[PDB]
Amino acid sequence: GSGIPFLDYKVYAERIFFPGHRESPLHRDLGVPESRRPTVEQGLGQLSNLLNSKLFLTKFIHTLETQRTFSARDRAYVASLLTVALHGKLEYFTDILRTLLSDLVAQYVAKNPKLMLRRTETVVEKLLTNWMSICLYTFVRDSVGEPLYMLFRGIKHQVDKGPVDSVTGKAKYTLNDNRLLREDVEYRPLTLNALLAVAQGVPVKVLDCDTISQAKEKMLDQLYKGVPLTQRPDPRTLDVEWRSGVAGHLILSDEDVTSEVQGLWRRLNTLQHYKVPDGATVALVPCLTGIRPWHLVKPSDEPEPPRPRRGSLRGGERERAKAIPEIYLTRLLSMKGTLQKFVDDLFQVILSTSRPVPLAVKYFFDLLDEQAQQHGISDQDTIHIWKTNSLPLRFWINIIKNPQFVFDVQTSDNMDAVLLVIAQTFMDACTLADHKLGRDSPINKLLYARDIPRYKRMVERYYADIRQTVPASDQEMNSVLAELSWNYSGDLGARVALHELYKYINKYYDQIITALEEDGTAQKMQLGYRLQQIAAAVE
Amino acid sequence: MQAIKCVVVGDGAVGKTCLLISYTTNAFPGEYIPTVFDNYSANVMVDGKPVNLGLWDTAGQEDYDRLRPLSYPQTDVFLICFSLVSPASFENVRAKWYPEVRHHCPNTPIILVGTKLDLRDDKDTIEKLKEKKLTPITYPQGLAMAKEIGAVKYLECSALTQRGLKTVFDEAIRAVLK
Ligand SMILES: Nc1nc2c(ncn2[C@@H]2O[C@H](COP(=O)(O)OP(=O)(O)NP(=O)(O)O)[C@@H](O)[C@H]2O)c(=O)[nH]1
Ligand SMILES: [Mg+2]
Repeated sequence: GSGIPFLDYKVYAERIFFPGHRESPLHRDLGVPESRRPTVEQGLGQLSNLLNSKLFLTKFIHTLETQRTFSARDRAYVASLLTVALHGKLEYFTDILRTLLSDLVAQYVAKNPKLMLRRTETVVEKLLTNWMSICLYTFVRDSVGEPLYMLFRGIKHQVDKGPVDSVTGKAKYTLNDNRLLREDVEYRPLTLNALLAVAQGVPVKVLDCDTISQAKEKMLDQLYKGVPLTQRPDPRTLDVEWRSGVAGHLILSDEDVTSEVQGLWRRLNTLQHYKVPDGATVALVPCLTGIRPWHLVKPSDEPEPPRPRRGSLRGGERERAKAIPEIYLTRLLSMKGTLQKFVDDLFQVILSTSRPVPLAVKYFFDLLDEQAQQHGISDQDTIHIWKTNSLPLRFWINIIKNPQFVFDVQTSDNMDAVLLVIAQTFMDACTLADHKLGRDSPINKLLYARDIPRYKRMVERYYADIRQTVPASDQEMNSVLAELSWNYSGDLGARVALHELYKYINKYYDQIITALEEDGTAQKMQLGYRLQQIAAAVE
Repeated sequence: MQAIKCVVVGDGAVGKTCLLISYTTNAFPGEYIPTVFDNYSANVMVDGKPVNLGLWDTAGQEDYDRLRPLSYPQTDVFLICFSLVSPASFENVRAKWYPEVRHHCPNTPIILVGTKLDLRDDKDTIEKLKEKKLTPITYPQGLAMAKEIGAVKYLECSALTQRGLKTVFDEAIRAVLK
């Protein structure tokens, strides 16, 4: 098994910095004419130098976060814009993070400190996610990528061993009770002799119940084994060509003249439909150009919602949540057992203490211990949550939920469903809440009931063993941060990031100007006049 | 150059595969293996014009009925084959082959081909049919079927001897031209 499709730092960062964009918003043309091009670029250049002022930047973020119009979406976006702009100055970026974290600790000490860093609704929260991502890229590439890819390929291999409905998405092998194919459909495995006419034959293990598209997907995974998704061609551009005897010439598809149509239903064409036998030569050739569809089980569209009773409380548990029948639970528990080796390996690597712990993890956990100490927080559970809502529930969980942040792969609805159960188990391992179990309890808790206590002990010993080792100084950390800045060549969209940052300055100009004029040190530094010069240069 | 698509349809073991091998390689196969969807190619001159004739062999088995219409799109000429000795294959033209071809291609010409011409006059073949109470298909019997199915031309040929075989594919190209 040679070839792990790791994303290049640029793609890794862009996907993590802008999760709700599909494509980085920083990769576009300014939209400013060539006449205003020298004057605007000079103004943006002066803004980059103004961002290096700690007093300015801190007052800039604080002013924005006090505004009603500046939403959570804005807060996360602005944090990513500052990350790209200050990627070359990671030592300074961390100093800004530290300052903003101290402001956050102070706020939460006077309210409930167990609620700190729970979500991503502030600038400092998103900055921490980006900070962790930057430092941990090598760690993910060097140590966490191997078990994570093993789990991904592991699920893909096991799910492929049984039927999957192309329409509903229901599979024979899954971890979610809602995605389980309750009816056991008639299926037989077939080993196809695959050819790539874009040549030598490659054996591909498929099932007679697979649709032409499902067969094509399984074919491409073997014909492009150690090939990333970007290098792989589009499936719509390729046709499935079945060939027998001396010359075949027959094109198979999901919908054609051969399709089974009875009433308002249309069955999708399978390999069993065309009567394709085991050992049949199937090639991939390029494409040269009402009635409801179904595949294995007909979709059950029920007009289920009735009008509720007056006094009735309904509840999303106890009555609606019927205990999973042993027949279906055994099928889910069998699936859990198959992926156990991969799950255990992944959680062991993430929470490894005998293996070297990244300095970023050590340093930030030492900072959280120091922040709790300065504010008199002795409650260990509060400190546990703080560390949990920095790094496992901020970084790790998202990487498990979505492998597309780290790898260049495609993810099916059932693949996402299985990974979610695994990710929820990882969340329960870091959570301090004790669950008794029973009936309406979540699927992940029922499946990983025998493993969660051991995982909880792994997280407990992870924070403890990190604490016992010599504290990490700023001098020790900013050395790694300096080399992290030098290691990356550039072209992340810093020029466009400065333009997008000015749009927020233009939006809240009068508000920012007051913060820069109310402060005595800011008046002596002339930060207000500096911001005016940039505002005049752009417009 | 003008390429012509040709699809050969008919009942199980009538002689479709044999008819195509005997015309392309000029040799009879002998060994019986039921074909699924074989393809053959031969360049033949008809009326002083070059033609790259594309031959498509189909399965005669009712089990392979599902995959059969995939050969039908963009076809120039059809060849409905029936055994001259087997009267069941002749009856299957009206009941199975003719309505199937017209359902997918209603404007494509059809030529009725009477396979196994050498076995029609053979003494040993008639004795086997006499005991089964069946009579071989004569020329006016087959011609009446070709008129009923709206076929452009009716030809009788034998793959083993090559009699009429060269004319079958020659008249096939002629139907496309007009
Ligand atoms: N004497 C004689 N025998 C023939 C002739 N044509 C076919 N046969 C014999 O009859 C059998 C059928 O041959 P075949 O071409 O495979 O018929 P087919 O219709 O293509 N089979 P399928 O329907 O499964 O595609 C073979 O045993 C063959 O040797 C013929 O013209 N003369
Ligand atoms: Mg045949």
